[PDB]
Amino acid sequence: DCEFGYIYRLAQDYLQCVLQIPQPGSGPSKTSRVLQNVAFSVQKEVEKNLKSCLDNVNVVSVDTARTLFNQVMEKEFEDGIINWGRIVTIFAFEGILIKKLLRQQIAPDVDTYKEISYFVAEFIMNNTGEWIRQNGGWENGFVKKFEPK
Ligand SMILES: *CCC(=O)N1CCC[C@@H]1c1ccccc1
Repeated sequence: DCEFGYIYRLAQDYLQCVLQIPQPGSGPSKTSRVLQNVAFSVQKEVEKNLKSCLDNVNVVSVDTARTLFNQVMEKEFEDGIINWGRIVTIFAFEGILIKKLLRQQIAPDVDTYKEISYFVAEFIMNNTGEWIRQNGGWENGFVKKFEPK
């Protein structure tokens, strides 16, 4: 579950949750279901904490969203420590980017969420995939930590 396909589906499911368009095909997994609740809570918190910065920028295109994602993500992981709360922050931030793009993207495209999901899955896989596998993946690591007791 640390491979690209699995993480891309998590990132895509989260953007569909934010855009209020869940896919009517099979329905999100147990992992996705737990992640959507935790990531949405962090997203509301980050939206409040980053309000002065977010107002300062207009997310006019996917390249702008990528630049903002890299600047937040580069500082979130610079001390080299990886933990599940930091990984939830990646999804929370992609949710903020898709909201900002929906309102501010100059040339709207219905596939924009798939492009943001791809670069989010690339970041998670390249920067944290090794750590995720060693810590039980999504099913024996993440879900065990964040599912209800
Ligand atoms: C929070 C720092 C800030 O004001 N800005 C504006 C330009 C880039 C940066 C930013 C980073 C993350 C979210 C929003 C803005």
